[PDB]
Amino acid sequence: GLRDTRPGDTWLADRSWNRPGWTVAELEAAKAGRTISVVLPALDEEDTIGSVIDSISPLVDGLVDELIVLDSGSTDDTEIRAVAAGARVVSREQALPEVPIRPGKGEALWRSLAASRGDIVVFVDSDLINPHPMFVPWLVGPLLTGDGVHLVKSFYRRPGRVTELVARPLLAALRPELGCILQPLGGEYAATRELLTSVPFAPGYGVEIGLLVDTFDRLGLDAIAQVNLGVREHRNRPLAELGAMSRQVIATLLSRCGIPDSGVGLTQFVADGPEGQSYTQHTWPVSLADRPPMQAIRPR
Amino acid sequence: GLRDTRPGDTWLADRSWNRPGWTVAELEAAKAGRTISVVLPALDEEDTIGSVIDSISPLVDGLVDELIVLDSGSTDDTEIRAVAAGARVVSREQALPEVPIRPGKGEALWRSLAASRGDIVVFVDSDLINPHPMFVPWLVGPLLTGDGVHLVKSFYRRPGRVTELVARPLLAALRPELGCILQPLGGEYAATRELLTSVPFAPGYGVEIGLLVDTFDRLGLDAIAQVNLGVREHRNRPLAELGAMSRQVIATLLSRCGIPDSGVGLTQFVADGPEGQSYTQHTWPVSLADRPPMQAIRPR
Repeated sequence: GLRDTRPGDTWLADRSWNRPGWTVAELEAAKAGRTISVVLPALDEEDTIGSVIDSISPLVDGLVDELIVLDSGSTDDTEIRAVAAGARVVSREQALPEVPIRPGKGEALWRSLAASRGDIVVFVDSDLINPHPMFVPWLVGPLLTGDGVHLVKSFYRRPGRVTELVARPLLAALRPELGCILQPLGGEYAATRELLTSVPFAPGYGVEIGLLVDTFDRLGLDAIAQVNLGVREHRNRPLAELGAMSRQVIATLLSRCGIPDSGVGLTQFVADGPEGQSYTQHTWPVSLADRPPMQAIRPR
Repeated sequence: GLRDTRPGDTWLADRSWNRPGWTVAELEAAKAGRTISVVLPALDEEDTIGSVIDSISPLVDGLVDELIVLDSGSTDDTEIRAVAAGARVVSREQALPEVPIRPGKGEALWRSLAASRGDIVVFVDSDLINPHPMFVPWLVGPLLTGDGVHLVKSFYRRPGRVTELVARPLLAALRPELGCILQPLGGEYAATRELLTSVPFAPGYGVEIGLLVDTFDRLGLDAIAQVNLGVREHRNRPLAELGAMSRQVIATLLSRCGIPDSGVGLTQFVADGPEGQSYTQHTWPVSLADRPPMQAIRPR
């Protein structure tokens, strides 16, 4: 099982595994009228985004029906670079003009539901480095092989601190059946539109874990598969942000578990100097505000 | 306040500060009949323990009435090295022979209450490197200057991952008034015996945060002071243990907050190789079992 795993392998809930034998052509044939959107959330990702798009471009009008970059207020060259590589770029405003924007990653993913039309939506972060072209096929695989899977999470080898110290231990504590999930915070995952538009979306960095727990709570572990992506490189998230990320993962998880979170942000005390003679006090915002199911806003 | 702080400085709850002007002699005079124990919990600390003891030895029979190493089942030379440096060594068994031993740090600190007699107890970890001789005087300071302080936590400049990503964000969420606590997990702190023997002790790595929250819940923030220790070096805790530590901090904190923790330990999935072709599954134990107030077991 986890003693012999090759990129593409699928772990189902009942501890059973599957090693896919389809070609991308064969996968495309298995769509059976269903459509697939790929969504790349992006915020100031000009160095890496073209490369990510390039790894997926070759599928467009084949396995992948549409490829969308959801631009979350970039001020660098993210937009023009994405267009040049052949992706459709949609801003937060364009995705859903009739709702004011809130900050954070979750907002962008939620808005991408309104911008996309695929019966299946695959999310891929636009800060991946050298992403394997099979990422998307591997993620859609368990969805097209009809066995009641609605959400496909990925796992991978880092060529993790908030995952290993915050998300996974808090899941053991509060949703222990989800202890089998190797990468609960991972930005590479696929789900059915029917699932995605039926659940609230957590704000900021709470989005991935929010979706995992909501899916589990509503459909059980059987609706969730995990796919080995193998080695996955990406850009380093800055170390300063990790406390804020942890705080938001906690807020989201507590809220899903029915535990009142204070809504008070993390105050970090940053030493001004090596002697620890003064500290700068930096309070990061945290949000308890989900977005409602997209079916409540822009229903199909 | 935190804009100009020198080792020794005390932050009280009402955001007020104090810069101590006493000599160690003057502090000793202020004891007014009260006694002071220093307790060094130790587990396989033969390289560092003599040095720690040496930093405190000069106070014994003066400010410090007794210095005890609580040996938690060392199999290296911790015991003989501590004796050679002039500390009294007490095993878990010797401290409280009539109660079976449970594993973990909290057990050792709890048992040290039975082994010690001081009206004030100061805890100092035996894996400090080059600890400043004033650590103990600085920690006892706010206790001897009678203003309703019962627990003195320290803060310091690291010359932190579970503190910064787990303990402090979870405190913001569940006990936001404790957001002002810079180092909630720190092993250097002092408290009155009346407090220490009146509260349950959390197991394993939950002990420090358990005491902080119990004190806050019972006596409010006014009973808690923080003292700047300045730069504090210690030995690196191995990286593999951090998930288990986080899991226990979570269990302890949830339990104090009235939230049912599943009691399921963290399962870590450790890649066997760089390709992520197999994973080793390692499940760390977690405990939900406090020890009762020592007053219920070996009352004074």
